Amino acid sequence: PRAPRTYSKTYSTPKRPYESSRLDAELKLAGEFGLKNKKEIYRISFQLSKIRRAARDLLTRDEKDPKRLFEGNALIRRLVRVGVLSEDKKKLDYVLALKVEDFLERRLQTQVYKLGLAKSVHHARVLITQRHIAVGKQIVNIPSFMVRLDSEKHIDFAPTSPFGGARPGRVARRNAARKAEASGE
Amino acid sequence: RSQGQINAARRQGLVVSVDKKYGSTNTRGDNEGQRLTKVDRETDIVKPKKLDPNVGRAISRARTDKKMSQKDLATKINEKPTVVNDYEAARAIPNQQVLSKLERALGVKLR
Amino acid sequence: IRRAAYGVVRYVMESGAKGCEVVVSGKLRAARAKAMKFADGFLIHSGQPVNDFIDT
Amino acid sequence: GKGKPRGLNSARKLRVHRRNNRWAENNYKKRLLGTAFKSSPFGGSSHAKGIVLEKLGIESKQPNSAIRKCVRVQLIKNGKKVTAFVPNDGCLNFVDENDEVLLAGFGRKGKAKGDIPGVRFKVVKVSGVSLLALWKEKKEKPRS
RNA sequence: AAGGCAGCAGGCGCGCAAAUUACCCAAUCCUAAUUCAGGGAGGUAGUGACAAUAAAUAACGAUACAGGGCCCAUUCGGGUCUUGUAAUUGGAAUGAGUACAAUGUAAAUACCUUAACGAGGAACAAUUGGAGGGCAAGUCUGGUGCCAGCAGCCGCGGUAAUUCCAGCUCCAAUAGCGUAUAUUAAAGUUGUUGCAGUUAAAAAGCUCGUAGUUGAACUUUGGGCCCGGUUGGCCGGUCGGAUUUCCAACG
Repeated sequence: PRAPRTYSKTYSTPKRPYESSRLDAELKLAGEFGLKNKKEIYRISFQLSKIRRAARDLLTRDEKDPKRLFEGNALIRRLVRVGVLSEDKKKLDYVLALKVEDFLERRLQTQVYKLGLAKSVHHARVLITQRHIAVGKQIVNIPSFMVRLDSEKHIDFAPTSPFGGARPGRVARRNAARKAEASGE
Repeated sequence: RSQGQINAARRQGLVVSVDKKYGSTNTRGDNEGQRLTKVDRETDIVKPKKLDPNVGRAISRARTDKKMSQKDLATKINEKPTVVNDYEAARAIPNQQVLSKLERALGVKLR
Repeated sequence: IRRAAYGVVRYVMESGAKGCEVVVSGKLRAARAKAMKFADGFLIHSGQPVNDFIDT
Repeated sequence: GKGKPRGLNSARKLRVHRRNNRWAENNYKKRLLGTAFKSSPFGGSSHAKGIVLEKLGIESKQPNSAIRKCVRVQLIKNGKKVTAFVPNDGCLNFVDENDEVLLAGFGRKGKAKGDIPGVRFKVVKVSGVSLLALWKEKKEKPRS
């Protein structure tokens, strides 16, 4: 009798289960991006299929429809802000050409790797979830953070993390401890 | 080959050698797949890796006279008990995968 | 089998033969025997010219 | 043309004609006759518990020549007697008379499966544990 | 004499099928004579793989064999190009957990913080189904011999089983995966969109006929501005036809 909590699922399983085209198209999306499983790839195509349904709905409507104009710019400026639509590609005919590749680029698990400091795309994944990377002032350990356009200057090591200073962690701290009790005294 | 450069050469380029392999995934390796063309285009007879002169004689005893039988030995390397039979003295064309499992299952370091 | 045998017939045709024919018979890839024949050109096998122009 | 009415004031005829021809459909009839409640051995349920009465051997139909090792079971909630197949080998040793098995459908929504004639059910649990566990020696049948 | 849990918690029964005889009015609100009292309404906690979200099970390095093709070649070599097998080592990072504290809270638990501990294959060890086709992945080995069994379907098994029972290897999804029943898509196999009826299932033996469904044609053009013609001429330029403009209105 308390009001319900809305919830939804954020992915979709493909219709035909065993392909050789789709199953091997995961070469890029799992080895070249360093991903857990196919649900991280099914998640992206779900949002991307959610985008085209709204865009197809708008294109059917008349040009200079106030509904087309309002939700059109809103859909563009949301996709511009996260950096999946390029700086001037801003047209509803180009959000339909938007593919799965330039969503995984904007993930923080790759944006760490492209901005140096990671030396592997799934060395970055380990560093993120080990509470090392902070955006602005906030530590994030979610590898699917989907950074914005005014945020790439703010991926840096955390003020708490050992690689951002602040008294290195329990491995080196204990390792220096046993040389203190063996060599120091 | 194996992690020597395939991560070091992937510094923000992410595509050099990303093509698909031959594609069996349970059929054995292509260690003679190069030699298979050479015996196909050369219009004469060529000798196929003739014999096993001392890797037969010496390593049959070190493997099998120790404890084991070929019916046992071929069962742990997963080959028919006549395959090991023709690796005993002579009369085989030695391929790499069978001779590798022969080595790692019974230790004697003769290739 | 199909590659080793087509590489023999095409070599004999390259050597100025008018016709040659290669038969492989046995258990080729199954437990029940079959027979595959590979041919090019033409062959005569009728009479005295067999003793003249055929090598087997 | 086309044998059906087309006039704009003819929705009643099309609606009643669709209704009459729905009865030729196999599952529409069973949904609206309640055949699952009255006629099916399970009372329109996925599963039912039973009581084992006898071990049965059923000859597999052509072109197979095995003996299928099933049992005869009487249900609790209905009292009806059904024959249920006992899966992969040794499980007929794990089942005995009066073990209070649990039954499921045999895959084909009320039809026989494979070469077994006239068996529409299979045993899932015996004595309340499993058959997978007993077959894989993961659990033990209670002493009864 | 007394009774009515389809209130809360719990029990029996029924079944394929469903939680604690816990804490509190601190929030949301309700009632009363009413700021104060009361509230199993309600909230908090326990059980809870119903569903849903996010995402640990490792990351950097160093180290080697065995081939094969080709080239140059003395023959002993390189000097590329690729094939497989690991196998021994190093410092770094972290939370899952154990917890001073504080925070949280009506009081707690838990989360979010955080002192102190907490990783080297023995563990802090991921499973569930598959490997003939549909359908991704072994014609590898041992056992059985139309037996045991598998198999949604086609099929497999009668002494060389790619299909059973195993070992190895591999595939798919993954903290989830299989099975059963129902239902939706598939299904243009319910057809208004949009089926079919000579022979595959299906045109009543034939005709009349009420309801129902369906039913030939016919009844006048006021605002202005830009565009195309088609007639009417002012206009022939020209050796009976050749360009169109300014003006009606003719729609």
